[PDB]
Amino acid sequence: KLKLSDWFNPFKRPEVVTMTKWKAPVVWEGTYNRAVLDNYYAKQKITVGLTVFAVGRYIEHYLEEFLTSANKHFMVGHPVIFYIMVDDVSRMPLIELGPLRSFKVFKIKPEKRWQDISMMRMKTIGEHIVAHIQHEVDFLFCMDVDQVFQDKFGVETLGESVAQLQAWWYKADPNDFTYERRKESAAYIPFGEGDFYYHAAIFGGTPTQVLNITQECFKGILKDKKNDIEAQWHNESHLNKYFLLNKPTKILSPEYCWDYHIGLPADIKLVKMSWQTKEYNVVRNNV
Amino acid sequence: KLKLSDWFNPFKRPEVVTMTKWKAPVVWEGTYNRAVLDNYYAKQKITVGLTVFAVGRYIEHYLEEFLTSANKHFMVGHPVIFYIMVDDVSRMPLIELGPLRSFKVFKIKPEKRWQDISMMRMKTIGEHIVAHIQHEVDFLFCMDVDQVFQDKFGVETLGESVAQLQAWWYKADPNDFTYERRKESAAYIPFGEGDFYYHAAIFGGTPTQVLNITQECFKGILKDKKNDIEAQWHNESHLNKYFLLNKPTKILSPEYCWDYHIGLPADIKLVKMSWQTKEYNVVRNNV
Ligand SMILES: CC(=O)N[C@@H]1[C@@H](O)[C@H](O[C@@H]2O[C@H](CO)[C@H](O)[C@H](O)[C@H]2O)[C@@H](CO)O[C@H]1O
Ligand SMILES: CC(=O)N[C@@H]1[C@@H](O)[C@H](O[C@@H]2O[C@H](CO)[C@H](O)[C@H](O)[C@H]2O)[C@@H](CO)O[C@H]1O
Ligand SMILES: O=c1ccn([C@@H]2O[C@H](COP(=O)(O)OP(=O)(O)O)[C@@H](O)[C@H]2O)c(=O)[nH]1
Ligand SMILES: O=c1ccn([C@@H]2O[C@H](COP(=O)(O)OP(=O)(O)O)[C@@H](O)[C@H]2O)c(=O)[nH]1
Ligand SMILES: [Mn+2]
Ligand SMILES: [Mn+2]
Repeated sequence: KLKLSDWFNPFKRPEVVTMTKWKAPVVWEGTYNRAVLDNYYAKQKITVGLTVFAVGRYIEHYLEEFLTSANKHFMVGHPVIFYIMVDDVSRMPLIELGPLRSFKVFKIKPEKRWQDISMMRMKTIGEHIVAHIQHEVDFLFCMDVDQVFQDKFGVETLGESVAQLQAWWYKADPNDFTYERRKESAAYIPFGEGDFYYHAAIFGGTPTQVLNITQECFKGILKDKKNDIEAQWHNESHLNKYFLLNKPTKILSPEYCWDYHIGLPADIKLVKMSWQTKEYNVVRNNV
Repeated sequence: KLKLSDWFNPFKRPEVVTMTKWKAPVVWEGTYNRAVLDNYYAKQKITVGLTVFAVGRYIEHYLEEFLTSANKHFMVGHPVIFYIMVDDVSRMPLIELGPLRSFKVFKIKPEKRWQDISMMRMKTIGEHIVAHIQHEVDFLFCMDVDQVFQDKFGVETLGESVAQLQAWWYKADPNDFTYERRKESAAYIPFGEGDFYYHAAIFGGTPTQVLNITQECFKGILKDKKNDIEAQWHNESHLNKYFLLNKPTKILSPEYCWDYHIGLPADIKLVKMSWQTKEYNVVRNNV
């Protein structure tokens, strides 16, 4: 049986938060023993899934860069399936995949508002988990397309439910977090509450956990609609409320999703994934 | 450990050849216990590969029908990877895949002669086995594109080296077989020799065996080129020579690759795959 101490050493990064009050690890560069985990998971013969949505001009701007870097860096040494959700398969970029990568593509309906395109992902991911993903993989990650893998993103990131620290807020106090603060929203988090500010651009877990994450978020999204309210940061608002009520068993450091517009401070030792520069004028078709 | 008698009962089909003189089974409808094999192989967590080439007009004519039918019928209930080799990846038709199916596509060089397009597959298959396929699957089939799955083609077909009985010749006397009969060819088989006439449209096995099948065949092809000779039926002449020397551990009946131009006689109880009708005038550009 795998124990935390087998692979995780918090003392290697004493200058950062490495453990939660519910005893979940926060995975920083230097703290993980990947060789130990690679072996353990190889014996279990795991497969890892990754979902990514590209609707509209997100395809031309981000899909190729995301997939090319994911092929190179994501869960290397283990079978991986990329689940690619696009509104137009004819614009799908043509890329060669390396050993232990395969893919499958689904044509989805494009929603009118980008806000709904972004939020409907929660419904769609859940449907695919029930239909097929639960039968195909042991762990799943669900990611935004507007980012690029920069270095190895491996088995150290795997857990039951996995959350990402948003790069701009990891050192901030909870009362400074851009949580949804309107009590009328299902995503509401009161001042005086909250552990961390999680980024919606990366989350994961077992198919069971990810289905619950996505079902609960989508229920909140739908309730808000009935109450004529839309959460400030959409999925992220709902995701943060979810991870407040149901604590993640693993958190990833901002090294796993870093914004270079911040610069590069001392705490960030080796970037695994970086944000693409925002291009809303082009890639979005409404305010 | 799996035994032949666990899943194979020759006495269900007494009117046809069910065993070879080297004690390999000839798999006919009614002889196999798929439920037993499905459970055995699921406990082993096997993955099955399938290679398919479509170069030139073979893409528009055959590829979509091949893949749609393969998704539906090939190794159902087990993870499958379709390996798709095309000269024009933009012409590759995209279909939705069901549970436990995924794929990956490779752009290949189109050879000038259709004879070399066909024969080069041996070299190309071998390269992919070494590069990735050996790490990805437990068993591999290699198939022509100009055919379509008609019913379940499952784990009853798996084995170390697997050969297909050519539908027109299965009852024929070996000295009527269209073996290469010129002693100058590497594919030469004399009169007085031969067990069966195997079809080049389907062959399989473990990546180790398939590599040896394809390397040996390609060496014969290249030797012939140095001697200014081309084997009468190309890959198939060489494949027949190979299986004479290195006997298949499993043979599939003509039910697994049936030509409806023959009609449907009593022996063919359930067709798993049918030949597409020959359209050489349109799909081939030389000789
Ligand atoms: C300190 C500060 O305000 N920094 C902001 C970033 O928060 C902002 O990133 C956006 O953050 C929201 C949640 O607040 C959400 O995660 C968005 O996806 C993300 O883009 C950034 C945008 O460029 O600007 C900084 O000034
Ligand atoms: C008995 C007889 O002559 N049958 C032929 C078939 O052999 C022939 O099929 C072709 O056979 C060659 C090997 O001889 C090779 O396998 C080809 O791939 C295959 O198409 C068929 C052609 O339609 O005609 C029959 O008459
Ligand atoms: O019109 C859209 C809007 C969003 N998305 C998907 O939803 C994700 C989240 O949207 P976005 O990245 O724009 O939100 P942000 O991170 O910028 O806040 C994107 O990465 C895309 O995968 C999309 O495909 N088309
Ligand atoms: O011009 C060609 C010739 C052949 N092939 C591939 O090679 C296989 C063997 O050729 P073919 O089926 O025409 O041989 P046959 O079975 O008719 O004798 C085909 O099924 C294709 O997969 C191809 O893609 N383009
Ligand atoms: Mn994003
Ligand atoms: Mn053929």
